[PDB]
Amino acid sequence: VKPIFSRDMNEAKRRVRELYRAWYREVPNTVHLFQLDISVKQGRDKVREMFMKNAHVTDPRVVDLLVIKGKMELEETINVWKQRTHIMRFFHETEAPRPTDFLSKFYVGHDP
Amino acid sequence: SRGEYVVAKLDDLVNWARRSSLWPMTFGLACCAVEMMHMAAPRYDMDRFGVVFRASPRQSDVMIVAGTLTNKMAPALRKVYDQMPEPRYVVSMGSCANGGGYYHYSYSVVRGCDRIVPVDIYVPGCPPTAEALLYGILQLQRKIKREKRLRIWYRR
Amino acid sequence: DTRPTIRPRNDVVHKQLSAFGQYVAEILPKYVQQVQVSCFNELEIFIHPDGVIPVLTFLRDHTNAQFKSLADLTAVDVPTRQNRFEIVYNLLSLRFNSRIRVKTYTDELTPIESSVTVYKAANWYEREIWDMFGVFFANHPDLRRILTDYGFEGHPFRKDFPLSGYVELRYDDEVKRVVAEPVELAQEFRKFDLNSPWEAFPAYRQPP
Amino acid sequence: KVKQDMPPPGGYGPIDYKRNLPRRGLSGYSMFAVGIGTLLFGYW
Amino acid sequence: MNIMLTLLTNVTLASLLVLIAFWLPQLNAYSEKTSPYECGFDPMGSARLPFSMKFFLVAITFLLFDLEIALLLPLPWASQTNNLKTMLTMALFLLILLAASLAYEWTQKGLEWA
Amino acid sequence: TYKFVNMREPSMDMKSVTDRAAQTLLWTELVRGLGMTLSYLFREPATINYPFEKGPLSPRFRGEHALRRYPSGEERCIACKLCEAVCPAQAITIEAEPRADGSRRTTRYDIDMTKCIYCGFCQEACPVDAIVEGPNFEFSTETHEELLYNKEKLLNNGDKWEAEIAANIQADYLYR
Amino acid sequence: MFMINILSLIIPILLAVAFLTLVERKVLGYMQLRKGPNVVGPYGLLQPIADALKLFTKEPLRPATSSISMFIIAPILALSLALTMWVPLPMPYPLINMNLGVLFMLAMSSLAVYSILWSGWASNSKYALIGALRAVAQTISYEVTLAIILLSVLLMNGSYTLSTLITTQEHIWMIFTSWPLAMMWFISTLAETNRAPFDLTEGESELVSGFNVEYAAGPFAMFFMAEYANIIMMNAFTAILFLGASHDPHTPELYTINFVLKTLALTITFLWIRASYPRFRYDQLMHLLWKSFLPLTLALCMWHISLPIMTASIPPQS
Amino acid sequence: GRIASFLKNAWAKEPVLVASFAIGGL
Ligand code: SF4
Ligand code: SF4
Ligand code: SF4
Repeated sequence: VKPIFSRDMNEAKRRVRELYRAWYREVPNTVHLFQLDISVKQGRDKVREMFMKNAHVTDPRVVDLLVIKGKMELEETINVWKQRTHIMRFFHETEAPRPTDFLSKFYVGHDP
Repeated sequence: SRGEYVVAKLDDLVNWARRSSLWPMTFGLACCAVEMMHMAAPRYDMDRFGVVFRASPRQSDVMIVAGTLTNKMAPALRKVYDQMPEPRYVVSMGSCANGGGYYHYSYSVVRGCDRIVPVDIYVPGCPPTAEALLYGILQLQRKIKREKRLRIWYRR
Repeated sequence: DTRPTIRPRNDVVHKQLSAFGQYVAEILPKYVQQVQVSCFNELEIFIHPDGVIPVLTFLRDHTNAQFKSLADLTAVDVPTRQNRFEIVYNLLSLRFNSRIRVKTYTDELTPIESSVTVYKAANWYEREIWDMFGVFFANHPDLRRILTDYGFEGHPFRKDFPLSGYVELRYDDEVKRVVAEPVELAQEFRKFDLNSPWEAFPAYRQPP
Repeated sequence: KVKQDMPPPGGYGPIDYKRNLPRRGLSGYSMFAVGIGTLLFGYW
Repeated sequence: MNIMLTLLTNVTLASLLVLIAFWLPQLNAYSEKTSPYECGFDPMGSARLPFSMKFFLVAITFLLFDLEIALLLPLPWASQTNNLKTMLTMALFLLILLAASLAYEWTQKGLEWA
Repeated sequence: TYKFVNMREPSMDMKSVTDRAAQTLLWTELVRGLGMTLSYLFREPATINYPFEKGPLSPRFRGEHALRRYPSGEERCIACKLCEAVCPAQAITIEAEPRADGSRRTTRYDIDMTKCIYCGFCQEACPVDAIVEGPNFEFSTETHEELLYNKEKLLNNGDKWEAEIAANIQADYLYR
Repeated sequence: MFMINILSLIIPILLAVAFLTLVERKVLGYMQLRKGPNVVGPYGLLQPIADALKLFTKEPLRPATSSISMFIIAPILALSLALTMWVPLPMPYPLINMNLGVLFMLAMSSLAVYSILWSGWASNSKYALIGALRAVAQTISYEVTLAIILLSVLLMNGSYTLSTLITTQEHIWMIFTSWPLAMMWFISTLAETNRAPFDLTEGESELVSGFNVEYAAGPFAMFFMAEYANIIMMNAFTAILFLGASHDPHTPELYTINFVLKTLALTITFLWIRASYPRFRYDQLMHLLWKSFLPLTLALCMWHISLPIMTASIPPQS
Repeated sequence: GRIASFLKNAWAKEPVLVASFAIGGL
């Protein structure tokens, strides 16, 4: 199939690393500009966590699309198009912890 | 007692000033904003009651949410409300701002501005007529008239 | 038929549109796959997805096709096809007072050449197609969210995207900000099964 | 009998639809002369 | 000393109005309310960043024009002299030079912005 | 079939040039606009003295909903549920059971005025003229919950505005 | 007794400003087919009191990014100078009789500008900074023309003493002698007070609220009062300068009334202009004031210097 | 000839400057 930006996973992994460097070097500015009440480590760990969620992906086309969406998210953060509400949406705080144990799920509700 | 009478009379003076010089901010989101303009139109003339449309939120007393409150707009509406100096009031105009209206089951519509800001008066309609919005504002003036803020302080 | 209830049919425009469709198909056989003229005199040309720029540039610059105005640019999600997304171009020819349609197809991954170089209006239309459906347009000057929320995830106009979405907003007093939470409805959207069990139009009966 | 809302027999009257911004004031010569005369009287 | 009294009274009245404004109402302040206003959204940059003047030349020349206005102020008393010929020639000379400076700035595209 | 706005060259006659210079220097058109708004000053204002004076309305006005009853006193609503089916905002919620008499009577008829689009499709679909958008438009509430009307709220509304609702139906039913 | 005179010149001016707010609202309404404030009090006469009580019972907010000292000093300077520019006005007798009251008025106006500047700068907001820069540009455009026109019209007065203006116009209004200067001075006063077609410092439709966008409750009320007091004072200056009034030394009330009526007419014309024209662009404002007025002001300054000498009509020094 | 054309053009495009130079000249 026709590629999007890369023809090999190695080429696709290169763009992921480039995005990570841009994201990693942006977190100190994001905390400073948005006046976040978190630490630089928390944001950088959060960036790592979101990258690690899409770690099982093997199709280079999907990898390119994820980086394309990754750059779009970074542009909003750099340009302060996002707000403190948008930035802190990754750090789910109002959401109560949902246990993943069967017995805990059994006690709560009919959730399969 | 003489103390209660002075406080009650002072409370009436404070309430009368606030309710008779309500300054809504120029904040309109959708179809309901057009009918809001018709309340400021010569036929109904909101300025006749002292209701004057100031622009900056810091120089306003009432926020009339007139239109659909989308998810993209919700943080902007809250911050603009928070920048209003107290005492501030919110009047929800139209079914879109009341409980989502026509777009209640929409992925990008907040189901009523009540989930973002506390609302004092709910004006029903799609859009509510210029009298219906005027009725709600005049109802807000009556609600302010029933505010015993100092009278409670004397009994705190 | 005739009489006031029916809509009159104009054969002259039908013949003209069919002739022009044959003309376009002859000029551009490399990309044109199918040509149709609907009974209400609307011409559709079906183009291989690689033919976006060539066919549109021809329909814009050709002396016998001055479709210099991009009326619309939308996508149709049919999840029953390999290429679910169907990109539709609506053109207007002020010189000949007629309109034409160009339809291509694309997957959830295969990109489409951006027609910004052909029509400058295609910019925001392609941005909206990307935002709503997920179709990526290569060589696009600025592709980003145009209609959805800034931190929105998912493409809503897809047929498999839920009507009410997955997340909802509200103001929390603890965090002093608007927070996104999983969608919970006080009343569920009552889905209605309205299709009648009897065939309505015998002229569109598909083979068994 | 049918009693729809219909135009009166013979139709309605003529409706003006063109601009009628009138011509007002004096010519430039007259206005300048009046101004200069007032200036001269004030000077004297 | 009467002018000093008037100035003192006006300043005291204004400051008393400020005091009543800042101490009569019920105050409830929090971080979001006191944040800068940027039409509902958060500002991108600081308001103390450079703000380019497209009419800088106009201001620098307004300096000299204010100077010339200062030079022209004594004219009502200057008409009371016996040397009306010299006084009139010098006043017209100053006005002609002011007009010439304005014309030079105008023709050399100085009054234009950017 | 088309008209040229602007596209009007000015005459360069010395009289015309002098008139234009007089307009530029003496601000003739500015005084013209000033006179226009001064004339508007001495007009009678179009304001109405609300709430003592109310704006004009028509029998077709779509306002607060109400469930009407037959002259006998019984509800017209026979729970056909097509008013709920036609409602484009899905504001109507209807549940019905065979009443003790065995008739088709709703047990729940709930309309959230906070979701309704005041389209009228409900009153136009009802085959027995039961649900009818009445003439009331000033029913603003201080809380959201008051706008979620029950069957009792609608029935009560119908009984209050019946006289007027009937009169409006009688005035307009020939057009429907 | 002098303190009583100070109070009798300040408090009535504040009441006049308060009721001028209502007068403006009602005039705009009736020129817009509307009715001004008509519910609060009979014919709306109690609206200003309600507005003042609301503003002074409203919570004032101190911006987090704002420099507190300047943010508080600006409103005080604005009101104090607005109340001070009435001290030398001859109605018919001035509270403080200065030989150079006119230059005092010019200096007091020049200082008042810093109120808008500091209020804008200290507000620490982009819109407020834009408003302050627009105020700077506005004062760049009108100040020279204002001073030149004032000098030219005072060349027939003999001195900068304001009281002498009454004598100079004892037989004829000075507008019959300098009506082009009268027009240009009127436009310059419109531009100076940040008023009709020149409301660029505030810019309601373009800058939300301009320099005072971050001001609320009391300070905002003080800026509004200062603005309207400057409006009335500048209209009074226009009245005394061109529309002279008869003064019978034994019945000063005659002048006072005539003066008041002329000032009221000029303020009503200010509102009239406010509800009749669109707003300038401050680039166009500066271009107008520098390229249509200033050349003409210089020419008329030459003319009004040469005229008394060429006609042997030099006014007396004393 | 040329003077008349210049003055007519001057008072048609920039009438403000024409008056100022005339008043200043006088
Ligand atoms: S309530 Fe109706 S008219 Fe008002 S904004 Fe919503 S959809 Fe538009
Ligand atoms: S109100 Fe009318 S349409 Fe609705 S369920 Fe009752 S009878 Fe049927
Ligand atoms: S007026 Fe329209 S939206 Fe409201 S209940 Fe009737 S059909 Fe539904």
